[PDB]
Amino acid sequence: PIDQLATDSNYLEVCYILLNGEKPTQEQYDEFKTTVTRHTMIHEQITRLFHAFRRDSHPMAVMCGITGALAAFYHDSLDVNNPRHREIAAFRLLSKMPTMAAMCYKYSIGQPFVYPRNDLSYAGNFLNMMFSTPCEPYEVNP
Amino acid sequence: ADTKAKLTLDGDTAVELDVLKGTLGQDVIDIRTLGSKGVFTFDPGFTSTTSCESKITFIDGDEGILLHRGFPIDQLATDSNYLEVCYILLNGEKPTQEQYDEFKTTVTRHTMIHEQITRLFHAFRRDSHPMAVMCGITGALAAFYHDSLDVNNPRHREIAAFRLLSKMPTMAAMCYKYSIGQPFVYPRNDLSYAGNFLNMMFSTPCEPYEVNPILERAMDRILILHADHEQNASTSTVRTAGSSGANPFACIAAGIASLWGPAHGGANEAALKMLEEIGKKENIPEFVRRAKDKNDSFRLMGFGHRVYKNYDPRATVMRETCHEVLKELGTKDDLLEVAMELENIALNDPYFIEKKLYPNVDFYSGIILKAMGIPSSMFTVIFAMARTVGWIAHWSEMHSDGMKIARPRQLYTGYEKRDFKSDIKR
Amino acid sequence: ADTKAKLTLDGDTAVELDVLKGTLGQDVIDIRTLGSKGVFTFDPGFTSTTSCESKITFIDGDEGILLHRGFPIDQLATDSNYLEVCYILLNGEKPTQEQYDEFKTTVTRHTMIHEQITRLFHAFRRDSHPMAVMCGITGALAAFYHDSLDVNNPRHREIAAFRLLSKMPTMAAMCYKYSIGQPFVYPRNDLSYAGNFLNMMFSTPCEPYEVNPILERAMDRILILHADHEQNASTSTVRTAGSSGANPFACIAAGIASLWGPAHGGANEAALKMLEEIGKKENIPEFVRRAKDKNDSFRLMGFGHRVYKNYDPRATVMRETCHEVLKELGTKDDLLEVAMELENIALNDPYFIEKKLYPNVDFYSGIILKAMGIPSSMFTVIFAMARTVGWIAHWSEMHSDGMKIARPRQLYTGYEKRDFKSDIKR
Ligand SMILES: CC(C)(COP(=O)(O)OP(=O)(O)OC[C@H]1O[C@@H](n2cnc3c(N)ncnc32)[C@H](O)[C@@H]1OP(=O)(O)O)[C@@H](O)C(=O)NCCC(=O)NCCSCC(=O)O
Ligand SMILES: CC(C)(COP(=O)(O)OP(=O)(O)OC[C@H]1O[C@@H](n2cnc3c(N)ncnc32)[C@H](O)[C@@H]1OP(=O)(O)O)[C@@H](O)C(=O)NCCC(=O)NCCSCC(=O)O
Ligand SMILES: CC(C)(COP(=O)(O)OP(=O)(O)OC[C@H]1O[C@@H](n2cnc3c(N)ncnc32)[C@H](O)[C@@H]1OP(=O)(O)O)[C@@H](O)C(=O)NCCC(=O)NCCSCC(=O)O
Repeated sequence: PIDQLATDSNYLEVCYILLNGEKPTQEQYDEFKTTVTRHTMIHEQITRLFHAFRRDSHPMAVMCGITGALAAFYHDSLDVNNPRHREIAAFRLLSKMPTMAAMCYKYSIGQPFVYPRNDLSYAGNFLNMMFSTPCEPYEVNP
Repeated sequence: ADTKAKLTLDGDTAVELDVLKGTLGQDVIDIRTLGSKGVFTFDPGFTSTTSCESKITFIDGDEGILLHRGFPIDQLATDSNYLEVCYILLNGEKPTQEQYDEFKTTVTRHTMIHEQITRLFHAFRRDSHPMAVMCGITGALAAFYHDSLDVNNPRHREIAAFRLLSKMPTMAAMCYKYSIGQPFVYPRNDLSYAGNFLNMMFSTPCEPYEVNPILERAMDRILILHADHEQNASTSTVRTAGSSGANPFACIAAGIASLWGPAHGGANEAALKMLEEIGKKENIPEFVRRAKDKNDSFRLMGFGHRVYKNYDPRATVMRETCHEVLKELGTKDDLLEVAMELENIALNDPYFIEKKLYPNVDFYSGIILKAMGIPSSMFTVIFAMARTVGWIAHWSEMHSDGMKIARPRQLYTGYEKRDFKSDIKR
Repeated sequence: ADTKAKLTLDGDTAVELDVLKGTLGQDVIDIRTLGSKGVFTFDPGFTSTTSCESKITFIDGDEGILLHRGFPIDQLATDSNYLEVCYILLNGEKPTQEQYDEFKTTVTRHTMIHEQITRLFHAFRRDSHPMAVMCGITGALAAFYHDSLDVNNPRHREIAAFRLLSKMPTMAAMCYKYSIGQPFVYPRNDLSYAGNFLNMMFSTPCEPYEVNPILERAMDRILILHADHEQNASTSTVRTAGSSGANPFACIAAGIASLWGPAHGGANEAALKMLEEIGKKENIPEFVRRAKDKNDSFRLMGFGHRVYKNYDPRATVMRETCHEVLKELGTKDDLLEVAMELENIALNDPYFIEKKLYPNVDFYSGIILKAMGIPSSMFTVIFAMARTVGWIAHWSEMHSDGMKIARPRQLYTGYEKRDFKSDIKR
């Protein structure tokens, strides 16, 4: 049920369940999580893209724009057939979507971009990339 | 407070005029009524005209008095920090503790400049004077802060100011980092206002820069002694413009260029480097380079001052600070021997002694900044930076007045209505 | 010399002040040295103080008279052209085909803007207001064209003067293009000042642009009609900014920001909204803004003026052109005939007759412009672009008078000296 999942789980655990079909063990979860964390940063070139939109555009149109443009930066794995292609491709989305999501807000309000932090949690890592500045140590409220 | 009763004027008819008085200063004659009576005074330069009423800063040029809201500068410099002075200068009274926190915490809250604005610096050439970049970035903030450009609204002023007050140093640092080719440095919410500057001025992403409290207090003071200076060219420009509708950012960008005009003049130019060029402990000592003095541009080099007669009050704390920091920056000073020299040549020479080219507050400020490895190009910027709190004030106080705006009259002496008939056909 | 022989400032000893006389208009009382005799006037408003002596433009309010270098604005705006006019204001006389042809040469051969400044345009946001961007740019001019900034070398002054004259059109049309996402257009020597500016505003690489004969003339006329308006607030900013030494461009930027000035509030353009936002006889007026206008909501659309008493000597011809213009375009006007109805209102609506809200040139210019396919956020920009030669001529004047340094006095009504004691921290 969703209710249980919401109160008794964290987002990633749910991605796994939603993606794999069963509750993750411990060693299996680490594999899943550690990976997601491994590829959160988006290519510098991609970043130059945000910068080609006007700050005054709806951060939602920038989202459909940056995402509908990743193909041109990940030429290789665009072949739906290959089983590992899906394998990787997904993780890329799953991993980088929040990074991209945060960035749109930082572009919209005029603040600098914030790189993912490997220590924070998935969710904490978001609020981090959403609100921190290079001016004061942002602390996430659990 | 005697003949302040009233007066009268008359070439063909008499008009009863009053004689106003200040809490300090001379006696003025309210001619505010003669405009109607069809009477107009002629006074280029506002040479015998009082343009306004101010409760901000008092100067007694002939007796070396400088009060900011009544508080002498000297005390303020030694007994206060820059921000506390901005508040006093902006609010009218010493800040309590809880009130100061409010003021400070805010200033700290909005120090970062919009990323888009940043892309601007990058459109200038690195080789341009960091002072032209300052008048350029500032005269361009309007396009990034469209909303609050309406001088009327009381909160508009409210915010607008804080933006300037907060971001000017950030912008100031950046210009130096752009000029020398180093990366930009974001403000740090822990450091002090002054420390935060030296931080954004010199740190790199390669080594943890530590601020020397000594060097900081000096900047702190360099700053305070520059917060504001009563009515003058740059301040008058600011007030005028503001009165002419124009937005605060433009007003500040106009003031900033007014505080750069003397620097670039030619006779001054050939004399600015003149000093900052030849100093080989053979020249200055036997008044060699000082043997040349046609194009003076002295105050531009920290000599004398239009207002003050014998000495610039703001020059004491700085002369002492100047010494201290030199003692602090230890023995690395050699060229700055001519420093020890120039003062000696300014106090012991007739000419100077007679034309009163007395080291003003900038003579020593320059020595400090130099002692700090800061290039000359950055001098007028830091001054303009510190001076902005003053410009807001006057600007603000000019609004809160009533500002029946101002359309100065001209005494036309050109041609007399004549017919036109183009002698051309192109 | 009518009802004024020799006036007497009466303190306790009779002070006779010599009355000076202008060639046109009111003569004045002298008061320059008063200060040198501890006697200062008080006039926060400069409505009775004659800032300066001039010879460029003459305006007789009541009479609705405006002359440029002696010539009636009417004749100029009909038989001359912006360039000849430009030449005139700047040189005091009408050119000879040779003076005019040489002038026209020097001008067109500098209408190109440094490409680095184009890079500067892209740094600015796409949603920025033309006027705003316009300032952002002008102000940044002193950072590139750094040789024509020697404000006191007549060799460097005419340089900038010409530069500002050649480039303003180029810049303004780049403010437009930029705001609408079309590529910037290059000057065209083989074009008249107005025809080229029309071209640069509207031409597209997709095909050659055809400059309509009537539109070309109608524009020039707008240019001519805004070239100068005597000592207003903007020229007072350009005059006051320049007195402190500020480089040419710095002042012009000020005159641009200031010009924009009285227009930035929630109901400054919010009024200038249902002017173009709505185009229909019975909607905008029809029992609408009979009370829908709130703060200024008058003096912004082109109704009334603080200089002229009954009418605008410039509106006279501007109107004559709307006719020629609306007529011409045809399929670009008849809908825009909610003017006669607006115009009409002003003429007979009591609220207007009582407020002297008569239609002015900016109204007829607004119409013509709102007709050429020019947006309202580009009206002032075009009005500033033109007022530039006016600003330029004034600044070059004040610098001939010996750079009249505007350093007024103040009336101090703040605290007398009081010791400073601070118990806080931070
Ligand atoms: C296929 C991938 C491993 C690499 O694809 P990618 O799109 O180039 O990832 P990316 O562009 O974000 O990362 C490129 C580089 O940046 C590194 N990187 C990116 N973000 C981070 C980060 N937040 N912290 C540290 N390193 C990072 C990433 O580790 C790689 O460095 P290296 O090759 O030295 O390990 C990844 O997309 C993925 O999720 N793979 C899982 C699916 C799969 O079958 N992978 C095969 C190897 S098993 C992967 C694993 O267990 O980590
Ligand atoms: C009106 C303002 C609050 C905001 O205007 P602004 O020009 O957008 O400031 P800004 O662009 O530098 O800041 C935009 C964002 O960056 C943040 N920011 C900027 N610099 C820093 C910094 N050094 N450290 C942390 N955050 C920063 C700023 O806090 C804001 O984030 P958020 O909305 O989440 O709090 C400010 O200009 C100001 O000084 N206001 C005081 C005047 C006033 O009447 N303010 C009304 C609210 S009371 C303000 C207060 O007490 O802080
Ligand atoms: C110091 C100056 C010489 C240069 O200042 P600048 O701002 O760096 O140059 P600029 O931005 O005006 O660009 C003008 C240059 O591009 C050329 N140029 C600009 N627009 C055009 C155009 N539409 N078609 C052809 N050439 C053009 C122009 O001929 C000039 O070349 P040159 O080196 O021979 O003068 C300055 O005085 C100036 O060029 N014009 C100001 C007025 C003036 O006094 N000019 C000197 C006499 S020009 C004689 C003439 O060509 O009629």
